Amino acid sequence: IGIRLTLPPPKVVDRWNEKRAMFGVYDNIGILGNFEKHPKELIRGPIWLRGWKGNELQRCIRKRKMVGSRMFADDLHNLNKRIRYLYKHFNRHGKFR
Amino acid sequence: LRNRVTDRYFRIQEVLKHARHFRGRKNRCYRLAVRTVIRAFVKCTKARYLKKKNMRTLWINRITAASQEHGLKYPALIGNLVKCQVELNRKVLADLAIYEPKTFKSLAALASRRRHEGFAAALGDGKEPEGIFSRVVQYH
Amino acid sequence: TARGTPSRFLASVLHNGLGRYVQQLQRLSFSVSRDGASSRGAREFVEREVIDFARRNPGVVIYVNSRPCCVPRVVAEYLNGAVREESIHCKSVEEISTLVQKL
Amino acid sequence: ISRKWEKKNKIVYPPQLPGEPRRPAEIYHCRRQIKYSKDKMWYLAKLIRGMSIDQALAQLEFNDKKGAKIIKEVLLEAQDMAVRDHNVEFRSNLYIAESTSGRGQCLKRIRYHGRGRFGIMEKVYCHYFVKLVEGPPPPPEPPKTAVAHAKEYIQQLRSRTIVHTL
Amino acid sequence: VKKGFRAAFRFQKELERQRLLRCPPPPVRRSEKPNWDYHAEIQAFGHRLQENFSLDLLKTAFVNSCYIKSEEAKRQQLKSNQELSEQGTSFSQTCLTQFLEDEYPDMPTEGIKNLVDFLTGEEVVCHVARNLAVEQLTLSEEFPVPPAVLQQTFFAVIGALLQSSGPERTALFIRDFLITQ
Amino acid sequence: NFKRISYAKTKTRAEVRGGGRKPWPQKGTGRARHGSIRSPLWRGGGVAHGPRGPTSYYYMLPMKVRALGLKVALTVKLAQDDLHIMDSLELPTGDPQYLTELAHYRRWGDSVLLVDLTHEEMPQSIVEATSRLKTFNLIPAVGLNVHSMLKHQTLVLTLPTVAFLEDKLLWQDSRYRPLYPFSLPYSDFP
Amino acid sequence: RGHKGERQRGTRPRLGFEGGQTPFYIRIPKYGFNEGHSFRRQYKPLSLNRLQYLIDLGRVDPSQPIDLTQLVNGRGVTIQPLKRDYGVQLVEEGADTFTAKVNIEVQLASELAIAAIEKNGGVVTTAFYDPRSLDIVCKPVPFFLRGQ
Amino acid sequence: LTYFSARKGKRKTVKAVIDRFLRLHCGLWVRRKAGYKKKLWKKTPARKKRLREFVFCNKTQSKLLDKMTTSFWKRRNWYVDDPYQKYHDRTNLKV
RNA sequence: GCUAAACCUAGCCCCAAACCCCCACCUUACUACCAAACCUUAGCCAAACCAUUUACAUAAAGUAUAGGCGAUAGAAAUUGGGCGCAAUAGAUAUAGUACCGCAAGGGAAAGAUGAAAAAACCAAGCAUAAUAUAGCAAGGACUAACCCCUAUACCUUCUGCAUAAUGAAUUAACUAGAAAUAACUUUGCAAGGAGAGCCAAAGCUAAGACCCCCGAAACCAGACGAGCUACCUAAGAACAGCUAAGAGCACACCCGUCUAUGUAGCAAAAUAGUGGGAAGAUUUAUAGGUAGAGGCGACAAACCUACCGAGCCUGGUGAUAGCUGGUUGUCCAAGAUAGAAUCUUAGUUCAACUUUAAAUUUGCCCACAGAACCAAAUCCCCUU
RNA sequence: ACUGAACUCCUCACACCCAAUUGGACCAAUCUAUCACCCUAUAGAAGAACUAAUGUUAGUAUAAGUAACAUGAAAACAUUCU
RNA sequence: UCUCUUACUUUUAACCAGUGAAAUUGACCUGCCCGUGAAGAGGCGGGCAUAACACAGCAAGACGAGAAGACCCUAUGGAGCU
Ligand SMILES: [Mg+2]
Ligand SMILES: [Mg+2]
Ligand SMILES: [Mg+2]
Ligand SMILES: [Mg+2]
Ligand SMILES: [Mg+2]
Ligand SMILES: [Mg+2]
Ligand SMILES: [Mg+2]
Ligand SMILES: [Mg+2]
Ligand SMILES: [Mg+2]
Ligand SMILES: [Mg+2]
Ligand SMILES: [Mg+2]
Ligand SMILES: [Mg+2]
Ligand SMILES: [Mg+2]
Ligand SMILES: [Mg+2]
Ligand SMILES: [Mg+2]
Ligand SMILES: [Mg+2]
Ligand SMILES: [Mg+2]
Ligand SMILES: [Mg+2]
Ligand SMILES: [Mg+2]
Ligand SMILES: [Mg+2]
Ligand SMILES: [Mg+2]
Ligand SMILES: [Mg+2]
Ligand SMILES: [Mg+2]
Ligand SMILES: [Mg+2]
Ligand SMILES: [Mg+2]
Ligand SMILES: [Mg+2]
Ligand SMILES: [Mg+2]
Ligand SMILES: [Mg+2]
Ligand SMILES: [Mg+2]
Ligand SMILES: [Mg+2]
Ligand SMILES: [Mg+2]
Ligand SMILES: [Mg+2]
Ligand SMILES: [Mg+2]
Ligand SMILES: [Mg+2]
Ligand SMILES: [Mg+2]
Ligand SMILES: [Mg+2]
Ligand SMILES: [Mg+2]
Ligand SMILES: [Mg+2]
Ligand SMILES: [Mg+2]
Ligand SMILES: [Mg+2]
Ligand SMILES: [Mg+2]
Ligand SMILES: [Mg+2]
Ligand SMILES: [Mg+2]
Ligand SMILES: [Mg+2]
Repeated sequence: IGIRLTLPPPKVVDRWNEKRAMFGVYDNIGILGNFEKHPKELIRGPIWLRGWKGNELQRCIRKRKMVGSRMFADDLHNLNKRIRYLYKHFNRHGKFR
Repeated sequence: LRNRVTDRYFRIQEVLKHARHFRGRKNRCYRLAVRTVIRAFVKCTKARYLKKKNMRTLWINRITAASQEHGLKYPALIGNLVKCQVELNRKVLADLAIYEPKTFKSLAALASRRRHEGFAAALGDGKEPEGIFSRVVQYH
Repeated sequence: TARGTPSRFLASVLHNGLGRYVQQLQRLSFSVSRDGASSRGAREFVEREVIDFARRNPGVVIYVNSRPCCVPRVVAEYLNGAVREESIHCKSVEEISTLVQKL
Repeated sequence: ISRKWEKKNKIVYPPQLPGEPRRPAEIYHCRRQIKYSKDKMWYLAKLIRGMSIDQALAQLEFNDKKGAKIIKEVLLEAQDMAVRDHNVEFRSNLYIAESTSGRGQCLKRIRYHGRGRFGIMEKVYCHYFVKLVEGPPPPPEPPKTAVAHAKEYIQQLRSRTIVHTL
Repeated sequence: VKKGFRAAFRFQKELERQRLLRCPPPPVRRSEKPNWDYHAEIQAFGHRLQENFSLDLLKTAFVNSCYIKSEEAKRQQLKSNQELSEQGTSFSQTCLTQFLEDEYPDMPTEGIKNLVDFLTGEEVVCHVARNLAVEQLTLSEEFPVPPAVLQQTFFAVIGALLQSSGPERTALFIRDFLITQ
Repeated sequence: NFKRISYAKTKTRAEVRGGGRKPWPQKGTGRARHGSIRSPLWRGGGVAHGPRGPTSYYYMLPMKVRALGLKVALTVKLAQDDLHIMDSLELPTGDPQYLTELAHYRRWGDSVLLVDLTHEEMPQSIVEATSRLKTFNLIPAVGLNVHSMLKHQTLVLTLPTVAFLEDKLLWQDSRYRPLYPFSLPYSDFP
Repeated sequence: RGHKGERQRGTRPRLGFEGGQTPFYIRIPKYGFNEGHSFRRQYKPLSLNRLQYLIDLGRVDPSQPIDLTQLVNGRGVTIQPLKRDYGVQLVEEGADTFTAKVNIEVQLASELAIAAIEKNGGVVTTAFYDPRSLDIVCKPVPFFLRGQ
Repeated sequence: LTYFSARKGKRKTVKAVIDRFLRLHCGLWVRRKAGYKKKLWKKTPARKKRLREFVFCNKTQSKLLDKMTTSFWKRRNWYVDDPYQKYHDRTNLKV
């Protein structure tokens, strides 16, 4: 019977956190900071998608090319198998042509 | 599992509250219940055409039962209550026969007088003056 | 369906039309949040038309409770002791004014 | 797991008024995890389900089944409890009101069949619940006589209405 | 554990309906419940019946005799009902015979007195009183209000209406609520 | 959404451990046809259409739309009576108790966004005051943005900051299309 | 996706496959339409209607010589040296109602667009630029940050 | 075609489209007629003159070749002495 | 009221940073001590077969080139902490353990009190409480459960299924639409747009919105297997009694002719009776050897660890499938049948039909007149 | 002559009976932003919904208390007998 | 062996006591006749029959259970051989 019997402990969310009250600051650091920095230089994450958006094939092509020289040995083989699969899916399968 | 269904209990009880009065496992097991709860709902709307059919067949069988008590057939009563412009329907005529049998004896007397006025006009062909209960009321 | 659901005969409460017509509502009870978008129309019903309503029938005694609820309810209690609690959650002002006149 | 039958012997009713008939004692007792099946216990539990406790101990001393030797151990401990703990004066003034058997937590072993195939053998356990109510046993319901069938038929004729009309 | 709150809240309120379908609570009278104002329900009691009372004299028609005794009992830890209820019982007996001796002149005084004892009995009056919110407004000790006290409270309302708007409006209050039974 | 990088990743049926051979033959037993014990069907198997890799949701609005959004959010705080213009963000004392009472006395709101001109030239009194407050935030003028102007009820600008935005946001109107990005030296831009 | 064919399964043949017959884009003989297309020279056209319009709005300053830099700094023509633009050609469209004493250096120039500038007292010369030399003369400031 | 290449992640173009057809910037594709140099001795001079012609393509043939080529082949091409320069713009359509 | 239910933190995933780690043991590993490594990957698959061929910062650019010039492949100059999972999830992991296999190898399951143990209500399934003429198990009803009247389960597949066609005991949980240019919608700015590269004869930038799941027999690469069995090698052993030599009768032994039992069995090939050989080309214990493009073979295309027309395991591998099955909230709307090509007729492309959005002006029905020489009708056609 | 439909009229109300496909209006639950504060609002997002794959795993049924399974005898439980 | 089968013993059997599987299974409140129908009906049509319930046999039916028919044909699916 997949439904819980006691109602869960209450989710207390501080809306005036440090990360919440100062969220969004310096997203316009270009257009009113004399264009020294782009806002794409403000995003922190992986190296291969710091300022770049693609589908799943274009992400694995970019991950193999940018950071794939220093990837682990069976993480590179799991990535090469994924590009070998997503090539065949996007180019040979599907409804529209 | 990022978001899986947390409220599946209440979707089952939307169906299973209609099945509580069934037999077997149709009242408990959801897979067997939806094939009968759907089928119990289609029969609920297809029997709105059969209630109006089975009530009128009941009214005809209760007018035919009571018109035979005065020697009338059913087409000799309905056919000649129309000709006197007495536009009573089958529901009232079957509820006059049960609850007011003196008034129903007067409607069987009237539908048999108009019937005899229909025969006497038909055997006497050529121009004859009309019957007394055969005179129509015109509206303009 | 009709074989699942109970049934009753067409009646009135105390022969409601014979001598006089007695209004059959006793109470309406509105829970209406002061801050809350779900009771946006319920706040406009109390502001505009609950005073025009409470004069159109002076037998109904109306209680606006105004407590912090997520779902605004209307609790219509009748003369034969029956309680019909309904929700006016996210309804416009024209949709509560017919829901209350139906009650 | 649940053990709600053990807790029914702890309900304390308010002390009675003298303008009220005397409440009979109720004694809930059970044994859990009997190495015997829950539907072989039902034939022994159905047998004693209305009887007085002395007739129940008589009809279980001479039953050949395994569970009759176990119910007779349950009914004797619940009769000893009724004079000790739940204040019944007479041992003989009890009768079985409820006598059922649930299933217990069963174990699973492997039964080998004739080839590489096999089956999953389940070692059955069961519960046995009893309630003794203090008093003489109520008499068994007699078959309704020809007078009582004729009243019900005439009451079914008397109740019919003219249907689908005023 | 399926994460979320809205389905765990609904099941908590479907358990509380089943906890009242397995163990229904005892009935509590209307004045010990939320959303109740005793002065506002009496003015609404008058206008509901399309008739007007003297609202102080209607307030004394609802306070019974057993209530004043058990208001002095809890005071260790108001007029009664009997004066207005005696006028209303005595008038509505002579008002109902005047209604029934005018419509049925052929009936004997045995059969008329057996008709007024039906129309003012505990089976008719306490059925009429429960559907005009008289049990909600009455002040008694024990709940549900016993039919010997609720009949006394109902005729005090007719007794209060006699002093408010005379014997013409009061006979129409007996014609619409007692003769319809 | 442009800052968002979601780190949800699930193992598909090729990265899940094991499941190389057919579990049972294709046609012998009365069981169903299966090719590995790591199918999406199997308990423990791969996900058919789960989230894949770190995903980036980066896109850039045209900068005349990101600047118009700053203009739009400034007319709103002016029309809704939420904008207040100071001459300097200087206080007599650096207590939060004085600044919180001042916002309650002037009927500002619970949340104030104080915007000075330059981050390093901010006065010491407002810095030690707002640093302990949750709903009072100091940003420099470069750190102005639409989201934090909407999260806060009142927006408090200074007179150098007002002239800062008029230089910056009215440059976007009446300007050429670029030849190369404005980080490079033009003749009259910086 | 339809009934169970090759559409619902998702394994349709490539775009241009016509069921097995030789396709439309292969039944047609090869012709040199686009044979040497990346070595053809392109010249972004600049009409005299556009050159006059940039003069009357202060974007192109006619009191100085009009190089190809001053056409690009005033953003009157944008040329890309990759994709094989070899400069700006002068175009005879708008030769009447052209009023400018101007000193212009376009890369190609028709016979009538020269005649409509020399009539008003101007000078037309036709210079040449390499693709390396053109990529400097359009956007010179990313060349001066190159250190060469 | 290759909708997503494995090196870059872009569309490739079918290079058999390029050696056969010419796209005008209005949107028309222009082709030579098949068999225009095959067995010319057994053809009448009227039939030989029909084959020596650049003819346009259908609506669906133009939409199929538009998918088969990228956006590089759909740009303005300001060549010096293009003989098909006058055919790129479309004058005087009423749709 | 039993069975059960519920629970939240073990841990994990993705990134960022920072480059990680006493004794005995290569002989039969866990045993104190004696006379030689380097040698192209292939194939599935794509080409709708297949045989050359087929991918393993930004921008130039999917351009030059390559190519059964065809599927497709493709440069360079130059430019410069969490809108993660929370015990069927997340790692296979409580653990590479238990268990399975000779071995390589495969590979699990699961736990929940409280501050201190030195203190209820809800699945299936049953029971409480077996059943009463009659029929998809209900519905219309009814005073009334049934009696009366009406009603040929669902999914899938199809010309068409109550179909005696498919699937399903049932409950809980898990389990299936991933994206391009072009168009459209909505903004920004506008002969310019865009935060370089690119497009532009109203464009351009940004957003939104369309492309599934399970399943072969196979193929190849590299390991692991000759403790069963086929044959061989080494050095062993066994064969009563009776008649007189790959002799006869006959035990032990080995084999399995025929019958019966057994057929989820005692047994994934046996038991009981009967039978063939049993001093030999015999049977057999032990250790070794030959290995899958092969071994071995008194050829049965037998046997090679229970399935050998080519072992088994891991890898390529989420092989491929025009073939079957499956494809999960609600409501409304429009919506059916000319054909042609095709190693193609179980499929696809184009047309036709259908759908949406847009622009415009005619569409359908039709009257005279008219449409060829060697029947019914149609075509054309203003009015209406 | 009467009977007889979902046809047609009547009282009220109307977007509310086709496969594949296509267009449209809504939406459960989850997380995030900000609200809300007995369970919600407007948006952003996505592992976002199962009466069916001889589906996977766990529980429990049915067949079924069925098929099948076991201990030579007496006794002083020393022993003896078959 | 049969004409032509019969008797007895043992195992099984059936009953009592203990232990206790399996394939199977849409739901079943599970009749017969003739007709119909995807062309052989417990279920539809017209009739006929009909209190409810075990236990033992039987094998005519449930196109009985088992094993995604090996026959045949199809696949621009495989493989062995020459
Ligand atoms: Mg079992
Ligand atoms: Mg694998
Ligand atoms: Mg099966
Ligand atoms: Mg398989
Ligand atoms: Mg997993
Ligand atoms: Mg696992
Ligand atoms: Mg061909
Ligand atoms: Mg191929
Ligand atoms: Mg294919
Ligand atoms: Mg380079
Ligand atoms: Mg796990
Ligand atoms: Mg249950
Ligand atoms: Mg029937
Ligand atoms: Mg049919
Ligand atoms: Mg079937
Ligand atoms: Mg099939
Ligand atoms: Mg089946
Ligand atoms: Mg050997
Ligand atoms: Mg011999
Ligand atoms: Mg011999
Ligand atoms: Mg041999
Ligand atoms: Mg041979
Ligand atoms: Mg052979
Ligand atoms: Mg596949
Ligand atoms: Mg329609
Ligand atoms: Mg085919
Ligand atoms: Mg016409
Ligand atoms: Mg009709
Ligand atoms: Mg309509
Ligand atoms: Mg939402
Ligand atoms: Mg899903
Ligand atoms: Mg489910
Ligand atoms: Mg299933
Ligand atoms: Mg059983
Ligand atoms: Mg049996
Ligand atoms: Mg047996
Ligand atoms: Mg038997
Ligand atoms: Mg037994
Ligand atoms: Mg089973
Ligand atoms: Mg038949
Ligand atoms: Mg039987
Ligand atoms: Mg059947
Ligand atoms: Mg074919
Ligand atoms: Mg082939």
